Amino acid sequence: EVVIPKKKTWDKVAVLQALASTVNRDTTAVPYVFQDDPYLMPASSLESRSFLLAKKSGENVAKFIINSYPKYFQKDIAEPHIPCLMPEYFEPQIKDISEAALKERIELRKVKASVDMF
Amino acid sequence: VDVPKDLTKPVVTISDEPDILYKRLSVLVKGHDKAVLDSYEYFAVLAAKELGISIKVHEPPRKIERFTLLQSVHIYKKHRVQYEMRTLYRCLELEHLTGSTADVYLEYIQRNLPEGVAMEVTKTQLEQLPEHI
Amino acid sequence: KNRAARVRVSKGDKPVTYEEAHAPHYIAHRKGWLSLHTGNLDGEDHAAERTVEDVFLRKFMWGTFPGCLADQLVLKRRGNQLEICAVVLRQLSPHKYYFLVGYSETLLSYFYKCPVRLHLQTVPSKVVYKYL
Amino acid sequence: HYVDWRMWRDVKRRKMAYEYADERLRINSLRKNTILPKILQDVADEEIAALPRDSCPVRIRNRCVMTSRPRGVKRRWRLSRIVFRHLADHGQLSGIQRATW
Amino acid sequence: SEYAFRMSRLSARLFGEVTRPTNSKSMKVVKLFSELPLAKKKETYDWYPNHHTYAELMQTLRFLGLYRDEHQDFMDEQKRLKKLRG
Amino acid sequence: SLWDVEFAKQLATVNEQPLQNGFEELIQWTKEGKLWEFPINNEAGFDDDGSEFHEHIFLEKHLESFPKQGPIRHFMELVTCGLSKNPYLSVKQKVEHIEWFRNYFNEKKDILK
Amino acid sequence: RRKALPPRTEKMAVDQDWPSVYPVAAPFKPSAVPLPVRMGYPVKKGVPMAKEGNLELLKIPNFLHLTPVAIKKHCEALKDFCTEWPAALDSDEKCEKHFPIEIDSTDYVSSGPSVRNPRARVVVLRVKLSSLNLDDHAKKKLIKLVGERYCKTTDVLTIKTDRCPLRRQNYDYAVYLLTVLYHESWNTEEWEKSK
RNA sequence: CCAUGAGGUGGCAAGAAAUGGGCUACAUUUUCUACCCCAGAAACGAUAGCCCUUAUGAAUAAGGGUCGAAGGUGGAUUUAGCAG
Ligand SMILES: [Mg+2]
Ligand SMILES: [Mg+2]
Ligand SMILES: [Mg+2]
Ligand SMILES: [Mg+2]
Repeated sequence: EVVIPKKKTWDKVAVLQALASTVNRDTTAVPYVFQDDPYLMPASSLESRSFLLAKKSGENVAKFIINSYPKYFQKDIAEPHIPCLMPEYFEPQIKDISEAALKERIELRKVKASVDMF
Repeated sequence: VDVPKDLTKPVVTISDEPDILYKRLSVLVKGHDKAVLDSYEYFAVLAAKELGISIKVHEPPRKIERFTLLQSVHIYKKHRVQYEMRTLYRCLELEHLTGSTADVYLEYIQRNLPEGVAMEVTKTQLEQLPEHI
Repeated sequence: KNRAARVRVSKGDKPVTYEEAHAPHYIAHRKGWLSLHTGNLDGEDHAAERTVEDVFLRKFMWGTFPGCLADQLVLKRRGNQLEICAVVLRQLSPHKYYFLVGYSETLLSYFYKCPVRLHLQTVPSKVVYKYL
Repeated sequence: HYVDWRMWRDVKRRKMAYEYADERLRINSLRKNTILPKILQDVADEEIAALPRDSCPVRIRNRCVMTSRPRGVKRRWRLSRIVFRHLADHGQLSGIQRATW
Repeated sequence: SEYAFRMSRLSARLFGEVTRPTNSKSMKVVKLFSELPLAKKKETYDWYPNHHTYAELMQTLRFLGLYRDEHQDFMDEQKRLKKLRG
Repeated sequence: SLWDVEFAKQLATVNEQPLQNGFEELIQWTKEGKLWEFPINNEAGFDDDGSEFHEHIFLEKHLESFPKQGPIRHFMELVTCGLSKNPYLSVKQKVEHIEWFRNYFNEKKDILK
Repeated sequence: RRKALPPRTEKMAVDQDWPSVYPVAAPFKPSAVPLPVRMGYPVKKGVPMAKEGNLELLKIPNFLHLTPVAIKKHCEALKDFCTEWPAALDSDEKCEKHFPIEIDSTDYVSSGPSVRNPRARVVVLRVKLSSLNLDDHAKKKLIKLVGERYCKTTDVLTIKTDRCPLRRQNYDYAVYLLTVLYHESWNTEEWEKSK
């Protein structure tokens, strides 16, 4: 009478996994993390190590600035709210032994725990 | 020489529910560069051909909007400066197109956008009658 | 006589590049738009937000990479992802280059809550279009 | 750090109008309706009259963002004509051509 | 005709609108509470992102000493010159 | 559970290594969810707390504490009409509107004209 | 002090995996691109600017990635994933017979971080009453109720739905509206019998 | 730089008069009626004022009744114009 193809469900990453497996690794080319121009082209192991370590240090500097001044990036301009992009909050609340104890496992340190045991 | 042995394939599951039947996928691309539009349209039609579906194309007219500004700052009513925003249209219609084909093709093209283009999907799907009527 | 996005003709002993060499009535005829987006097209919106934000992008990046750039930038916004393209000089060290790249990219991602990427092309001396 | 004190006042007026936008609409409907009691209409009128200043959306002005120019500002772009011409000449924005037709 | 009047009544009952007749000052309420006010629409609430945020960010970043602000260097250099000259 | 999470994050740190492909970068962006989810329905999230068209439009169940002829009935019926016409103000905003109107004419109930 | 290595033009072989060296969208990177194509207003007794300092090639959109070979490869890869259309459905009359109730939504996509846009809520639907009503009294009643949502030239009744912000809310409201409309056209009243 | 800065209430924004740019008409190529062009009548002119209604606003504009005049192609002081 009528034939209908059945529906399927995919992961958002599965399509791009297919696209990536379609293509092999780039030949005669440094990793994608490194730039393409020849001057910035890291041409040795030690200097490349130092380079991506400087990049990671910039990442840590970004973390430091964001967690030091959260109010600047507090605006959620993007329509999809993302905690990965939201600023980070390791701020102890007001004196409250029960909520402070619940926040212990959230702050991930030891001075708060000493003070709470006290 | 470096050719991988086992290509990692994503997981796929054919759910028991039947796939939806789109009657017509009519996409409308608005651009500023007719050459970029032509390249994008060639890309799209080649992808549709290689995927094995019907295709058709036509170019709606160019739309322009202009507004006049005073050329100078303080007092000059005679000498104005003009501008024009030109938007160029291109249509592509696809018929006899399954829901999963729509999903895969739209994912492909939506990752293959260029920057200075807007893309308007109109999806037409048929369905049976309700039960309460 | 109109003065708009144009450099005065000098004795002919100062480099000038394509974009400021050409006039602002030659933009669509013999130039490309620096920013790439669809807010200007019909049906879109937030064009004011796009303009303000991309102006701020250009200002902040020009001033956080001072003394190395020698020309305007290229902004490329495909849906969500934002891409920047710059041309710079080989003045400072690649250490500083990569550090500032990562720092600024992280800052922009955190501020605009948006995926951002940026690329740079090094040149020993800024390419001149003509001597005007 | 707004451009100037007039922009400061305009932003304050906009904030007040927004944060009392709903109530103003409600009581304005309760006023401009006709079949309801005229005494209730007058109550709503005196309520609007007692509402604070800088709370109406009529006192604000569609000023420019960059140079704080009230006049010659496009509602879409929100920029004064002068700064619009600036950016169009510098080619900063996208997809705008000179109408040499 | 009463037939068309009751046809309109049924159509209104079906599609949501009021069946009973109504004046223009009464449809005022309908369209008012349908369309949001300009005061509430974000076109007025957010006319531009905060110069407060921007300038404070750039000021703190200069204090860190990364963004060589040409305009601010100009301003504070002439400030130094004026305070030197009295 | 806690130490299981500790060991899981340790394993994840051991696994994580720098990517080499823009496709891998896209996979990462979609992993954290910043990259849009194709197809763009413009409604990935913001479902209005599972509200429904009838909860939006039919305010008859919210309208119970007044007869069906009076002027308050007239006004509140027009209010419900306008609210149903307005899609974006959800059932929450509609019920707050109706609550404020209830409070208004019940605190001005001294008239009944 | 530091010196940059020479470009990849001489390094890249004649036989080369362009879809692999350009998998995704990326800049032109003339250092990596061996093609010497130039673009720019040629000066008197001169020529366009070289590809290195030619930032206008970057200004213009970029399509070096996704070569025809790349597109062939990716479509051959995704052929296994894409499904097939029912062979029984090969004509518009057959499709509208199998599934009379047509319904369509729509939405734009634009550059920017945010993605919502009000038009996302709009939907419309269509159905021809030639085969659905199966009667005359309720047909006359329905055509008297509806003012212009129909069009007899092409013989389809069309109705839109945007009263709800959600596409699924609009869909469900349209379905329930059609249901109640048919249920109310089924019956009649004395003032409707008197005409 | 207790101010020549900043904040909040009000009015200010009229014409004994001359002049400039635009609109109406100094008529019957005009005025009214249905259509925009094979008809029939009159032998016109208020975009000002008074009263009322309506649009949004918390607080000018459009419409309805009345008022039904000035007015009789100024010429070479000088404006725009070479075809759609
Ligand atoms: Mg001129
Ligand atoms: Mg106003
Ligand atoms: Mg003063
Ligand atoms: Mg008013």
